[PDB]
Parts: sequence; structure tokens; C-alpha cells
Amino acid sequence: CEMKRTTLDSPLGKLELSGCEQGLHEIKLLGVPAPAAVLGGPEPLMQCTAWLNAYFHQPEAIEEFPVPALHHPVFQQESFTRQVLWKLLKVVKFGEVISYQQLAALAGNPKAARAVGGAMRGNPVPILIPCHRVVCSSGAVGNYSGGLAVKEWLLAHEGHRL
Ligand SMILES: [Zn+2]
Repeated sequence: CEMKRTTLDSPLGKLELSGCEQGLHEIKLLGVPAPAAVLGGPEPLMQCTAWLNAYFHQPEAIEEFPVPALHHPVFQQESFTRQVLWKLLKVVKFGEVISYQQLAALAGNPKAARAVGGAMRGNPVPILIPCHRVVCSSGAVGNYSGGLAVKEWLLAHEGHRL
């Protein structure tokens, strides 16, 4: 699993994308459309770069971009966390939101909202797997592993009045 990396500047700051031939491993926030610092394969990395560029700069076409394969260890083995992440990825689209409770139910256990909240913090590929779209049943934005301001920027970017 030879790890390759590249960096992509964005409205959220420099994003570090890492992965291998088998898939995208992580999207990390290090703190005008920009190119990835290092061009070329592996394929999942190039796909992630194109996806992110579209998400930030050509959002109307986001559904057109293929989602790269994921190979971070969290996706390699079965677990409630993986079930949660995959469900979120598959169901909650651009402009949509879901409560921690609804996602828990989706994952098969309506009473596991806290575990769902914990699962969000174990998400290695934010934005792509929209942990920012998981919010409070009260209407509040809710906590975010990457900070409230970041969660609010993403939600505002998707049409929310924030
Ligand atoms: Zn890998």
C-alpha cells in the first residue's frame, strides 16, 4: 500500500489528499480555483481532485464526477462506523441534511445517535463523505470535527441560510 500524496488549495484552506492504487485514503484540512500540487496518478487521487474542484467551483455538476474508491482501513473491515459512513455517502446529497437520529436509524439502530456522532469523527474523507450534512434535530448546525465555521461554510455553500 504505497501511499501517494498531493495538495489542493481551496476556500477552506490547503487540502492534503492521500491514497494508493486501491483507493483514496484521506482528505485532510491543513488549515480562485487551484490545481493539485502534484499531478498524475494514482487514479483515485486524480478523481478526488476533480471531484473537489467541482464541489467548490462547479457545484451544479457535482453529480457527474465519479466518487473514487476508498481504501482507508476504516472501510477495509465491517463495523458500525463503516456502515454509518457508507450510508451517509450513499444517501445524503448536495443541499440535503440528515439528523444524527435519522442516520442512526438508516444504519439499523434508531438509538445509536451518539455512536453516529462518534462515527463522524472517524471519517477520513470529509466533504466527499458529507459528515457536514449531519445536523441536530433541533435545527442547530451541531458540532464538527473540523470546526463549526467550516461546517457552516459548507452548509452555506449548499444553500442553507448560514
Ligand atoms: Zn490503500
